[PDB]
Amino acid sequence: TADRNKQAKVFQNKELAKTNFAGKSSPGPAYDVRDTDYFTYQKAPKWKI
Amino acid sequence: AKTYQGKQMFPEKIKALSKDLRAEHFKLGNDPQSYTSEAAAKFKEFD
Amino acid sequence: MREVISIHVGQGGIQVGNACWELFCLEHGIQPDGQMPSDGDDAFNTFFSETGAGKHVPRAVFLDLEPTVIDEVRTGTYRQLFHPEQLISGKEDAANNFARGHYTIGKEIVDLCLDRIRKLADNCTGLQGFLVFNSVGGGTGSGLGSLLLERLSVDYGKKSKLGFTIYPSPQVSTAVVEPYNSILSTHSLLEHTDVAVMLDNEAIYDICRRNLDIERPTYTNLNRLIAQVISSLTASLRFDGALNVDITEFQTNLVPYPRIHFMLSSYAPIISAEKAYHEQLSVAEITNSAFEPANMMAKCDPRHGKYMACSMMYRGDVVPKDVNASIATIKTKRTIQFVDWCPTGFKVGINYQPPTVVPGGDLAKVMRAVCMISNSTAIAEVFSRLDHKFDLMYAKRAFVHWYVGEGMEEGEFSEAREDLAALEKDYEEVGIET
Amino acid sequence: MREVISIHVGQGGIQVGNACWELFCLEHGIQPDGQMPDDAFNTFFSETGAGKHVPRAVFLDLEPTVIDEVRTGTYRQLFHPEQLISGKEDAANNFARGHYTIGKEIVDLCLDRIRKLADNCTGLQGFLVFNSVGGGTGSGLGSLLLERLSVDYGKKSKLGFTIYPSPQVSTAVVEPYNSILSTHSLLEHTDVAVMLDNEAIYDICRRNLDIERPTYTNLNRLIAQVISSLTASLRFDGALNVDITEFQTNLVPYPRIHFMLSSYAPIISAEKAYHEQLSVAEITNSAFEPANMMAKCDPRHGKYMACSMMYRGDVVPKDVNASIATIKTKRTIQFVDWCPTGFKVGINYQPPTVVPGGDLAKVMRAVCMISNSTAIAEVFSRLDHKFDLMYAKRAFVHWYVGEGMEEGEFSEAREDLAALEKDYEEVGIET
Amino acid sequence: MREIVHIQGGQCGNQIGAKFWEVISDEHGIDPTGTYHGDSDLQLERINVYYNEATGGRYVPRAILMDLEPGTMDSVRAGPFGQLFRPDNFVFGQTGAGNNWAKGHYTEGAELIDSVLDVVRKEAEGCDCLQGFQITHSLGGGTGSGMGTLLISKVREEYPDRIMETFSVVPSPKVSDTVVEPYNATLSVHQLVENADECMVIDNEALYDICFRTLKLTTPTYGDLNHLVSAAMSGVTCCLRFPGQLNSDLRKLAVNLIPFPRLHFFMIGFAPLTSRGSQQYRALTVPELTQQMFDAKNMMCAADPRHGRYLTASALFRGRMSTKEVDEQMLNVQNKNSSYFVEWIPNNIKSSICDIPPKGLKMAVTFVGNSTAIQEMFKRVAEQFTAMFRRKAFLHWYTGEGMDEMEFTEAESNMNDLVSEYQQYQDATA
Amino acid sequence: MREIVHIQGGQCGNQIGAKFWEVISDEHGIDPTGTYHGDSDLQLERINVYYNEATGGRYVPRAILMDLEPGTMDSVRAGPFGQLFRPDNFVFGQTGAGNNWAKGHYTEGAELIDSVLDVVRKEAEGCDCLQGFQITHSLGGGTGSGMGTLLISKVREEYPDRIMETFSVVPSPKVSDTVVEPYNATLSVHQLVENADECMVIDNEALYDICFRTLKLTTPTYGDLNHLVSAAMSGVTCCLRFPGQLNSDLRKLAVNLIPFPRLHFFMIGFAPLTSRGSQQYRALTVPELTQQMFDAKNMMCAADPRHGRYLTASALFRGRMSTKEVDEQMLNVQNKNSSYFVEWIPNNIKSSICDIPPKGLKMAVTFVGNSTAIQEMFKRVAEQFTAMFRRKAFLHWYTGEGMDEMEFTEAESNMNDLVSEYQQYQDATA
Amino acid sequence: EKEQKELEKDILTKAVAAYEQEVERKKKELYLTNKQHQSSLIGQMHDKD
Ligand SMILES: Nc1nc2c(ncn2[C@@H]2O[C@H](COP(=O)(O)OP(=O)(O)OP(=O)(O)O)[C@@H](O)[C@H]2O)c(=O)[nH]1
Ligand SMILES: Nc1nc2c(ncn2[C@@H]2O[C@H](COP(=O)(O)OP(=O)(O)OP(=O)(O)O)[C@@H](O)[C@H]2O)c(=O)[nH]1
Ligand SMILES: Nc1nc2c(ncn2[C@@H]2O[C@H](COP(=O)(O)OP(=O)(O)O)[C@@H](O)[C@H]2O)c(=O)[nH]1
Ligand SMILES: Nc1nc2c(ncn2[C@@H]2O[C@H](COP(=O)(O)OP(=O)(O)O)[C@@H](O)[C@H]2O)c(=O)[nH]1
Ligand SMILES: [Mg+2]
Ligand SMILES: [Mg+2]
Repeated sequence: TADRNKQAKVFQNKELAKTNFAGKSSPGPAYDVRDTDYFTYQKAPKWKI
Repeated sequence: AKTYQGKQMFPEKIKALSKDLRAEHFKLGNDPQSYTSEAAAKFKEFD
Repeated sequence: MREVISIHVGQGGIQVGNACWELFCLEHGIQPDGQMPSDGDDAFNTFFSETGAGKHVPRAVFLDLEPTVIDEVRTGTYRQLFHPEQLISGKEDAANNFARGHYTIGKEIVDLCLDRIRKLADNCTGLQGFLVFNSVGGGTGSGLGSLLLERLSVDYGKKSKLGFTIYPSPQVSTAVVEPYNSILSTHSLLEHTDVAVMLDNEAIYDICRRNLDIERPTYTNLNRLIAQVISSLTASLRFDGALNVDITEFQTNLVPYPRIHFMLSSYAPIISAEKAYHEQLSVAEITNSAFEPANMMAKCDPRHGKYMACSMMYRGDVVPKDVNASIATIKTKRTIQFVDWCPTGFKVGINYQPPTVVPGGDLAKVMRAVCMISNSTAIAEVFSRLDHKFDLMYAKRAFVHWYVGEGMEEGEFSEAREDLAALEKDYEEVGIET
Repeated sequence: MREVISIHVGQGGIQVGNACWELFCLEHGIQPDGQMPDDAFNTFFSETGAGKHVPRAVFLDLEPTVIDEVRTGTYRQLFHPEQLISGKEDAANNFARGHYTIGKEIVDLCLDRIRKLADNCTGLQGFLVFNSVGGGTGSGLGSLLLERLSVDYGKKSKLGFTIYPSPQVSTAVVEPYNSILSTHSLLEHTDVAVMLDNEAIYDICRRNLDIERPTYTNLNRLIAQVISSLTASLRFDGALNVDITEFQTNLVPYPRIHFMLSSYAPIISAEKAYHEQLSVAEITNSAFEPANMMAKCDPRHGKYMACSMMYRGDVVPKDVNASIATIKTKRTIQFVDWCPTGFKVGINYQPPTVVPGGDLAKVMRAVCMISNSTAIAEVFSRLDHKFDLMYAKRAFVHWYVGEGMEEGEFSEAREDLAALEKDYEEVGIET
Repeated sequence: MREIVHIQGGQCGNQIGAKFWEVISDEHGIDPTGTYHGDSDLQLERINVYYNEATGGRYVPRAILMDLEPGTMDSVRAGPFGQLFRPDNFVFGQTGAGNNWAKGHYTEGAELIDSVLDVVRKEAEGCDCLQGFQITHSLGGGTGSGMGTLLISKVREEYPDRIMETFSVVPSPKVSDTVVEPYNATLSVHQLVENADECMVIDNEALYDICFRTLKLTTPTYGDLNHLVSAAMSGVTCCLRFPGQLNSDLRKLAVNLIPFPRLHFFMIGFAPLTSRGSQQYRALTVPELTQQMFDAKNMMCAADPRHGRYLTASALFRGRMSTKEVDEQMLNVQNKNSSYFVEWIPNNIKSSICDIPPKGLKMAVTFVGNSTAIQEMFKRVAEQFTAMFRRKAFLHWYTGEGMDEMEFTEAESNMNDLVSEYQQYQDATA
Repeated sequence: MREIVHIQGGQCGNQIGAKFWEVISDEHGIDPTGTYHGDSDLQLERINVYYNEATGGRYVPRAILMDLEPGTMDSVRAGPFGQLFRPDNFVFGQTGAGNNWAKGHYTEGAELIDSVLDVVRKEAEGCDCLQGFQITHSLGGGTGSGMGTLLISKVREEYPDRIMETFSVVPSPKVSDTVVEPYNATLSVHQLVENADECMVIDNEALYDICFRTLKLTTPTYGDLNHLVSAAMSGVTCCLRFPGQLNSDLRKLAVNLIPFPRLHFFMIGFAPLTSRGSQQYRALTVPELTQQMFDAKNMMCAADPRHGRYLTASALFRGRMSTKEVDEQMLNVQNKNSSYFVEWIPNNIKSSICDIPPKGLKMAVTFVGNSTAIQEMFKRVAEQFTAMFRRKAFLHWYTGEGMDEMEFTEAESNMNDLVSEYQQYQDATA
Repeated sequence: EKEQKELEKDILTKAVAAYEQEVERKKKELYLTNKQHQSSLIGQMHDKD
């Protein structure tokens, strides 16, 4: 009384790393990291006439 | 910089503790026994 | 296959994180450059992550809006350990201003920090929870900490979070505005953290002076004690023990109600080598020093209130039968009294790894130690005095113009006061007898 | 017996074209002289009978400095002498000059060189064309050549690698004009177009590569790597091979929609390359990160039509399948309703190569993806708005009209963009 | 024939199971590699009761191990005799119940029990003539009590006519280490009484007490408590594996000890136990065995039988001894202490003799007694449970995943029903 | 006598065939150079079934390797055992179809398939008395499903009284490598039902699950997956090449399996399969084999056999055993699980025994079962197909090469009519 | 049958013991493959420096 799914839940070895890292993934690509190099470097000066 | 430096620090005790805590330490009575049934001792072949 | 992610925010958080990571590296035997020496595995998987060949990477991220403390880490002896892009630094400090670190500057770092948190969490499979360190009396510590907790809650859900906050001492203090930003931070963390520990600085000074015989304690000495406490708390996950206790077996045994999750800490034995070997340090006597009121790591007296529950951990060569006799003796003792609706109030854990000693440190080498985490109604006094201080300051609206002009409305302070008053009422009505 | 011919028109294509050829020569061990010190070079090169090999490429330009730079560089002995077509008068940022005044007397020799190369090949897979779209000869000659090749060869697959203007960073002032006119030509004459604007590539170099002053030399190396990964299956054996013809049959739901944007991973400098493991599970996550898109667009604003990613290195079929199922679990990534499965995956054995003097660190795994998404409708809108402002007062128009182009050619070009945008909006709505 | 399978659940249960298989294998002469190196032919005649025979002639125990935490297996596997267990029988999750009954019964046990229940069918179906099941678990832990009691329901639901035993450990207030022990213990006993044919209660408080008083060893350890239970476990089914004067299988004991269907909670004890200081001073005789047999301190529970009246008593004698001494001693005890025995059931003591004694001891005895004194343990648990429940303490963790307050109240009444009903016969007279 | 010819097409089929011949060659002791070096006399008695004799005493397989691109053909030649194949039988184009069913069936299908029938006619007429054909291919690809299905139609019209077998790999939804999989899979099924005498379905998803869970090997690869399928193909015709207690050739399996002519889609599996670190705890017996054989996890398809009912089932046994032990197992499994067996057809399991075990084992079984649960795959494939087809996505390629959308409507209805007609017997009652 | 039953004991134990080396050998060479491959970066670090 066990189908093909819901059976991999049973622990087998340390090989579950290949199939269980991203259930609690904090979903994905939700945040932005575009042009966040402002902190590691110094911004170019901006001049008024 | 002065406080935190590169320090030299350097499982047998873990195994020794683990085995002892599952151990006996008190055994039981010492064994003089030999296996024999009651129906086989009384009924023997006669001449 | 169990993991945990540690978050350090603020100068105090970074300083204590440096000590605790040094302690973890020494305990697991990894050189400061990250390379394993010379040539029994997965003992480091709780805190570290293998690179596939040789060296290791901690599961931590460092946050601050000022690079004075961060750049020290990138230059010191541990420059090869941490990943270069998880030591996140800003440009302008919050300058002891909660509003700046929660509405003006803190909203430019939080996105990058959460991206780093995702990049750390997607590489783990058995995360028990998060550990977050922060000093509450500072701007960026209170601001970025609150924003981080608020974002992590919505982004994750039921994952446990442990906050080792450091409230300002009753009379000893460093800044002058720190009563203000404590109230807002407490209001923010109350409904967003699962377990909180009180680690105010004044008590640790007394413990050091009385036990280690130091007449001039420094911040370096205090951080070692907190690091040892963290190691004792988390050793049950990564070391073989007779009676193991996981992280999730705290939110089932220590917090009777969802709103009551503020709790104290105590460690024993803390002793110097000059008098360490004059006594046997039996488990029967070390458990008395744990419940000794002056040994509590927070400046709160349990004798002024009832005991709710007590979860306390042992490590060394302790025997389970010896623990039971000491617990029976403590229960027999009359000076310590529990609430009536808690007949059994002890959760005990036993581990085999003895407390590792740091070379060049202060503590000696001892075969046994105990770390105690208690929940009691006596914690009501710490909020009442802070409430009185905040009321005295806010009576005629001082220092407020430094917060209103940075985006916070005038009425925000009123709501936090109501939250504190309701919290005190909740402790009082819980502590009352039937 | 499989061949592809690469066309490099304009300065932008030629300089990107150069960087492709240090990588192709280095992979097969061919010295700059062209003499080797089995038949895997046949995709790009051709045996001369005894000794050296010559590339299957032609360089087209009207301004001699860039061509003469190649003809005197370290690769003077590699290319065939009469397949470097060089002009006298530059188009000078004018689309009308390169399509009506100059291009009428240029294509005839150009098609002769193409014919000579094509007859040598026997299993011609298709053509590759490189051209910056915001320039005179880049779009003026590119539009003319593509139209001519569309009737000379017919059903052959033509892949376009263009460089569209950045949203706010540019080197020209009239480039919104010649960009729009070029779209009406390549929309109905190119099978596959790739989004490769410059601003996005700047951000990758600054953030990932730890380079604080990126240059055009650095950018072209990144683009060259994508070309190698795209065509790696034609010349290297692998577990899952994908031909050039197996892009349009899997990435083009309708003939009008053939604009895709690419991403590459990993791109990490040697300073922090193996400070982490670079597993196959995490490289596929970096590919889908919106910051790693090679074009300045946000995929989070639209659905995904189809996805094609190529793996090269020592990956194994178990792990891609585990990783792909993880992506479908993600909530921030949402596919279009009428496409349940949208991934086409290929696996190759040859690891990516490293060029001396480069920046990328050598790794045993890599992934390059070409993604078709409805989010690419933004770039057309922002360029359309820029064209509307200038054309409102007929600025710069007298330059184009004087070169034989009609007044109303802008109007019919503007309508095509509006027609194109409504197609993307229509497709994205669920049934 | 009449072979029985073994199921152990939870961290506490696995420790009992690991030591138990070490005791049985030494009795049957099975090496850690599973190769028979015995001396007599009797050691192999009835080995099919607990073992299975595989290719190469080695023997593998028919035990199923379950848990919710992967830390359990590597300790038991790495221990001595850890290679006997078939690796295919290890079934368990990765998260853990966290000492929470609801988690081990509602939100995680349900998703996983389908897998463990399959290998239970595989083991049971392979038997030619099944006798029954035996379960080892503790009532103070989450996964031990939670999944442990839920298996009892489903195993009974599919095999109603078979016999069932549970070696359950109840939490005592004198030695308690979990604050939610009264909660989960109360709920488990509700489900346990409905399904289990026989239940046996074992206390850590009594095991610590017996070690300090009789054995007089300075420091007890979890090895000692595990061995005392394991010694009594083998004695129950000893005559099932070996010949004797009066063989008595599991079913025979169930009939003769249960007067009414709801009274099936027994307390056991073993004899003889002596410190090796006085080991050579004692004389091993049948009268000597029965004096320590009925000793109040020798019981494996803190429930004192002198506070109640015995309903029925069972004694299983091991070794070479005569029947007349066995019969006459039970009669004399039943007459010298006639006040402690209920009167409307005349001669309410049962005896059985098996002539294959445990290794080391010339004669040994296991005692199983049903007495009215056990009600006080359910009472003292109930007092703690009702104290915490009135204030709704430590409750939102149980109610946060589908459980509601009426379940707690319903368990309170039924448990109160059982104890009130159980003392009815204490004062009943003819 | 009664020999068969093997035809393989497509990238997936060529890899399947390459490992299949290596398994057969080792079974008969044929070196890659074509020289016999066997040990048993039986290994040479029936070698004409798969091998054609050549001058010099070497044997050449009668296989027709067919494809549209030279990349995969050059790989199979460079590998081990690649010198057995006659270079004449390598027929291949230059342009390839590339996942386009219309291209592989209408444009390039018609112009190249004239050559392959030329060699097939040469091979078919040469043999003494033909038994049948067998084809391995994948339905998810263009050339494999496009030209492969036209090859069957042309052969069937010329050999109407012969047996036709196909080993089909259908695209599962869990693992997907092509976006156009639903279209070319649906069109092939319409042509496949009309002509193929026997059809067997295989899943990449199922094979991955078996290797990860049962074999417990950390590194599966396409070499390993092809190994499982290769053993299954050799099992079905084992009794045709070797003597046994009950001989049952391929045709005899058809009569006892297909009740109605349109229901000829089977799902297969092989046993015993065990991890190399846990094979010393198991026991190789007939009762143990049939449990693993009937297990739903062991099956090579994603469909769950317990979600439907078995129409007919067949099991082939290899090795030495007793017929009484086999017969009772089929009877026992039928009585225990009467709910899963349709009732208006009594005694719906066929058993065959061959006395030549595979190299390296003492017993082996092969399971072929016609179960109503296979309708799940046609349902999920149609659901994906009807989702894409409603918006006319990816459709301009098929209509661009001489096809019209009307053919899709006919294919969808006929495939849908297959499911409805196939589900009718699931709930049919006497 | 008693001897052949015992004859399967020594064959099985050698086959299982032999299987251990392939598990260990693959792990040993994988570390060597990564060890030399990691050391290539230090060459790249110096060249970039
Ligand atoms: N335990 C401990 N606490 C510290 C240490 N340094 C600072 N603190 C606490 O931190 C509080 C003030 O915050 P800071 O640590 O100075 O810096 P911050 O929290 O990041 O806030 P900002 O100064 O605005 O950046 C003080 O009230 C101290 O109690 C330390 O080294 N150890
Ligand atoms: N990626 C990349 N883009 C370039 C490079 N050089 C020029 N471009 C792009 O080309 C655009 C302008 O075209 P030009 O490079 O001046 O030359 P052209 O396209 O052939 O047009 P003409 O000036 O008439 O020759 C600029 O907006 C740049 O974005 C380069 O080296 N690499
Ligand atoms: N006899 C014995 N009892 C144990 C042992 N380990 C733990 N216990 C008891 O089990 C109780 C805790 O049960 P627990 O381990 O949480 O059960 P679980 O939730 O099923 O894992 C404690 O009160 C201990 O007295 C052991 O090795 N032997
Ligand atoms: N069993 C098996 N399946 C394979 C193998 N290689 C590829 N496949 C499957 O075949 C599908 C691709 O089919 P394809 O090779 O394009 O078929 P073709 O167009 O007829 O050559 C993929 O989804 C794979 O799952 C293999 O070696 N063995
Ligand atoms: Mg600060
Ligand atoms: Mg130019």
